Amino acid sequence: SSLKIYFRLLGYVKPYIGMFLLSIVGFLIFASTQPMLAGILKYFVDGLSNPDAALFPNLRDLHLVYAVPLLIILIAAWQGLGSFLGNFFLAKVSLGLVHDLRVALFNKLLVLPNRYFDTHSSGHLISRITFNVTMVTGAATDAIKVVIREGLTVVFLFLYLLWMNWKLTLVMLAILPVIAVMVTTASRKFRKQSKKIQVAMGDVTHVASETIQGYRVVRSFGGEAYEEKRFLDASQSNTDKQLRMTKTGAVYTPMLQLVIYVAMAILMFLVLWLRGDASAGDLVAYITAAGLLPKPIRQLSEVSSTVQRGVAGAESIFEQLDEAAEEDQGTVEKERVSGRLEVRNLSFRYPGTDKQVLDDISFIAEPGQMIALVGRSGSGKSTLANLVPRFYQHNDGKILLDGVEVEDYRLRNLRRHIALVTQQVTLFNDSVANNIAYGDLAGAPREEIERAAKAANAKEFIDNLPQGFDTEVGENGVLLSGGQRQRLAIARALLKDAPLLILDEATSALDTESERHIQAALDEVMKGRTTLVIAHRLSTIEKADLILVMDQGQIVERGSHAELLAQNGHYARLHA
Amino acid sequence: SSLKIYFRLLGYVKPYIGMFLLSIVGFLIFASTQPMLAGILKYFVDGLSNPDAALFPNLRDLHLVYAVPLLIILIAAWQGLGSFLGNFFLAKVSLGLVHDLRVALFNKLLVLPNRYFDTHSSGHLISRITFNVTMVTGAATDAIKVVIREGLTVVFLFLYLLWMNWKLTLVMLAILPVIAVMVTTASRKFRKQSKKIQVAMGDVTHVASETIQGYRVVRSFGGEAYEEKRFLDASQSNTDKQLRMTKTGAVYTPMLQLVIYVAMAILMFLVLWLRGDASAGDLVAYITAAGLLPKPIRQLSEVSSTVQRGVAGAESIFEQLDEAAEEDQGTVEKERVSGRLEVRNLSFRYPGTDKQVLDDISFIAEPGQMIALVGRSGSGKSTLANLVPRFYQHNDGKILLDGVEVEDYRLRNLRRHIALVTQQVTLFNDSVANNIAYGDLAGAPREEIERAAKAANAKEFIDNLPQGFDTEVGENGVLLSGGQRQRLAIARALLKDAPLLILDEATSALDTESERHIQAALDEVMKGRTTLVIAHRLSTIEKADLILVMDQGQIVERGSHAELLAQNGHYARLHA
Ligand SMILES: [Zn+2]
Ligand SMILES: [Zn+2]
Ligand SMILES: [Zn+2]
Ligand SMILES: [Zn+2]
Ligand SMILES: [Zn+2]
Ligand SMILES: [Zn+2]
Repeated sequence: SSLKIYFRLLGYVKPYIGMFLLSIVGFLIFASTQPMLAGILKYFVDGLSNPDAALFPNLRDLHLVYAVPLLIILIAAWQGLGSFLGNFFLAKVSLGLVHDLRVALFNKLLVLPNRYFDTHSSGHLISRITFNVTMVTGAATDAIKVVIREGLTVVFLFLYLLWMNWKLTLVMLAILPVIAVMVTTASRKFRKQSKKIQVAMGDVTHVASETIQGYRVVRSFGGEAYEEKRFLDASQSNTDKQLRMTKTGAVYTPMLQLVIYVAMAILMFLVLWLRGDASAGDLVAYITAAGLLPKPIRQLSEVSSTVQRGVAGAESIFEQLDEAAEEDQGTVEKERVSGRLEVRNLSFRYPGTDKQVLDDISFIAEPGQMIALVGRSGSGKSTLANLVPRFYQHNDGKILLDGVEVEDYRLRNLRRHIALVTQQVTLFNDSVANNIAYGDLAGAPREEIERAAKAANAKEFIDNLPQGFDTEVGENGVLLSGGQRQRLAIARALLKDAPLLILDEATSALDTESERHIQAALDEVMKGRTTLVIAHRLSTIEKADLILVMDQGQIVERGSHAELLAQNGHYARLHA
Repeated sequence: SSLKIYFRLLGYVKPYIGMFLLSIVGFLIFASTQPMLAGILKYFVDGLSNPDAALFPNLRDLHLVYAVPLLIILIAAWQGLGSFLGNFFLAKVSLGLVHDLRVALFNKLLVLPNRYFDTHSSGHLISRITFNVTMVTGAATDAIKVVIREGLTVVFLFLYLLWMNWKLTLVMLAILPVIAVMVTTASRKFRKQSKKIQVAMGDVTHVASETIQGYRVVRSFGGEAYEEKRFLDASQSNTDKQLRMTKTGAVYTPMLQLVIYVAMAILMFLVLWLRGDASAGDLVAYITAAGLLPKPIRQLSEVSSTVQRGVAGAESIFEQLDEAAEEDQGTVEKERVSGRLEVRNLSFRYPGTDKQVLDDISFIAEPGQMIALVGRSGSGKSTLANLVPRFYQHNDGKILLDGVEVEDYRLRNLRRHIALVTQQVTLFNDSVANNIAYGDLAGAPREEIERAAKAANAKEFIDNLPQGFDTEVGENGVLLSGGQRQRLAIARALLKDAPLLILDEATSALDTESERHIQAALDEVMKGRTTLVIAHRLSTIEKADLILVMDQGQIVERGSHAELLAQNGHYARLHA
């Protein structure tokens, strides 16, 4: 939980270096006014005795009665300029870093591997690009402003005190070592407590996420009591840990102030006891300047905890940015491909496991040919179909599309040549038309969109919708039925005319007649495409050119409907 | 965007009223020290002339040389006590309100209607109970601390100035009207800009949510460019709007400080010009106290924007808490029910629509009877089955369970008597056993859990898992296959032995043989339960006692397999 993680933020402050320099200049101006405001008291005291005296004798008329009031205004304006220049330009830099960090994180998500999204929950990932960035940057920005403003102020004040009387200033200098030791001890405590508070807050988020995501299960199978108890315990821990940090700071700041004022007391005793020929105004200015030291130290003490509290978020932000991305070392970029797909001795095991999902799988697909896949509820049908789009990296075997290994193709170009209907249908919260035409096919004419819907036997329900093809499907298509959502997904794939079309159980939520209207229209456009089908209903794959039956990651049988039935094996048992 | 929303927070500060009073007492102590620190300068100046003078003549020996230094220490300790009492106890109250608000929001989610979760996205809801609460409460807490501390400090200082010389203090009093006008104008700007920044931030979250949730669609159908462009535009708007608010504050604070110092300049001119018989120390103390006014006003000016920035979140937090909950005015709470379910002239239309999903539906179910439902990809099969658990409220018709309308049953008791397998399988990120036994059936012996798994034809794959029944399924069961996940859900329902069992397409992701092993075990425990089945495979419902075919929300045919086939209607066409 070191604060060194903040050093990484500097890489994003390079383009804003010039603006940051201006902020320092403004803070310098503001800091310089603080000693000036103390010095004017010297002349004011002298003026009280003799207001007719002239402030400058070598102007050369302006008496203290008018000069001292005038200087007050000028110093105030000078301080105001520094305040605006420092606060405005520093915020420019801060907001720029927020924008850069957010954009970088979002782009990283678009390139991270599927496993990352698989392991982490959506609530985890969204919090990083909406709240963590703001909190981390805000804490750092406040710290920078205080350290620059209060550090300069202290430096200027000490320099002024040293100029007036270096001997007495030594007393104030001796407190600096004491303050440093106290700051060190407090920081050690803050970091430890910050670790604890961090883990507790994460548990709170986890209980909430598990509930806002599986509300239906909680309602139906009970568990409101179980879930409420978990959240209560989690929240209690976070509050207790957070209070523990407050108590430490509530004693930390007062102690340091006491040290300063104890030292100030000593200094005043010396001035009152061992008084020289110094004028009363000289002494008043010195004491006044010393009294302007406690304020900056208090502000620094307060930020000492804020920095230690934002480190946790920075660690997570700078972890996703360092996460490894999908391997895309290929260069080949063909405009179009014939559609021939060949797999040769392909064996895969999910990363972080020891089970061989698939082993020694070989099959050749040619344009205009239909390939069907059947299995036993987990034979690896969905795993093999997710290796062609290179969603998961394969190490053994060779997957070749149009004669070139899928690895040699640039990820974007390869995925452009393949259209896939995943088993889990997912629909954005937008119009039916916008969902049917997303990304590459975006902007397609309405006529083409409607044509694809007709093929998916979707136009009928889409037309009866309240606003036609412009109706909003709702969040994840909740406003639509399960089979209706599946048909919309089929339409999206049909619109993206690609040489290879993969469909993984695209008729699971459709009846026997609606599924027929889809297979009766897919066979008329199968001549210019290579079709891969993974289905459990042994009725839409009878006309497939080649049918592959898998059993525990191995292809046990090959052939067609007639040959497979004649063999009287796994296919014969499954068909019955 | 009024700040009046914060007034609602007061309802949660009632239990912490006592601690809040102590915080005020501490802040009073701290504020009282500020004028004291200025007054000591009067005696210090007098001491410079005559340190042998006694501070108290009526003690009665302690000279200024020792008394003045001693008082400095005592004031510092007094200030320290007030600081701890104010800062610690105020934080106690603040953290308590955070805990209360979070707990209330979580419990509200457990009672909100399904439509709410349906419309709002998970990212929206999770942000309210993790970040918005912290931000809103933190902003209010900082504001309260500053207004209490700086308001008191200003009051004490003005009282001291009035005591020393009321006539001159009038000059400082005249600036108060000017400051008030400036604060009013600035707040009007802040609120308007805060509205704009709020909407922009929401758009940023929305683009992120649509991406962290549909990453697979973005990868497969392109759209990385489309999505990145959207996020960039959204982030640009937020940054620009946020900067607009910074510039206003960067001019707001310096102007107010200039007003104060201009007034201070006038006061000093008067003292220097029209000097009476007042001692130099008296005048020095007065000027010193006046110079302690600019600091508090600056801090108040800074918080003037922070409050206006947290209002947006408070509006959302206090909106969910006001959202209407599910109607649960029933009182009946039976321990067990026979399982007879009767629907009489039930007609439903989803709230906010004009389409009649279902109309004039009547059917009677008895214990030990099997009821099957068939339809045409959206006839309303899933809508009718979600009215028995009272997920959606019905207005026309009567749904009676065991002779009592489902409305008269307490929601918890009614849902305890019904076991449902939804079409969308959802699994928590925990062990297989913990998912199979969740909520009411939690703590069941391992033997019972395994028995249920055997019935769902799940033990076979569960045993072959790395850690057996203790393996973690992963987030939403990603580590498990689709059919495997469905079988786990079936097991959960089987464990929760209930009089009524509803299954909506529980074999969509299963093959013809695995589905047979489930129907061969479900028929042996169907005598003591009432089963409702909504399936598209016309092979597991042939043995159903009554089969109901729906067509656009109306039951068109009734009977059994033989009678329905003889009729040669919708069932005959669908079966083929
Ligand atoms: Zn995560
Ligand atoms: Zn989690
Ligand atoms: Zn699958
Ligand atoms: Zn929402
Ligand atoms: Zn949204
Ligand atoms: Zn349905």
